[PDB]
Amino acid sequence: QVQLVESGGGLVQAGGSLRLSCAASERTFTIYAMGWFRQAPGKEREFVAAISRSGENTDYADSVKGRFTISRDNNKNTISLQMNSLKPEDTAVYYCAAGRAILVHTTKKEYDHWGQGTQVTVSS
Repeated sequence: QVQLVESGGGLVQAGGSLRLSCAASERTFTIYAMGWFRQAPGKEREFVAAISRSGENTDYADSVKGRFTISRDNNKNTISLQMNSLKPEDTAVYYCAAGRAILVHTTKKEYDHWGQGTQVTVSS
């Protein structure tokens, strides 16, 4: 079983950037496809971005395409979310997620493991 730890959230002004990171358990790191989701006030959780086991393939929600970039470090057992041109509607708890994938280049939308979250608040 895998554990997941998000970091890097905080309070930022609209137009700013933030970089989130997610640490995942070392011994199983590369068995899991990984992703980011977020849950804004009053809303269901929303898929944000996904990355394959290999780190070579990615997928994004239309709401963040071009502003957010997901990356993976298979040296250090992390994934990252670079968030640029932030807007108030990006305010949410951001969750890292993991799920087994048979192939190394597959991205997932459904995940069975997720972190406690990191809070992101974008003010104007």
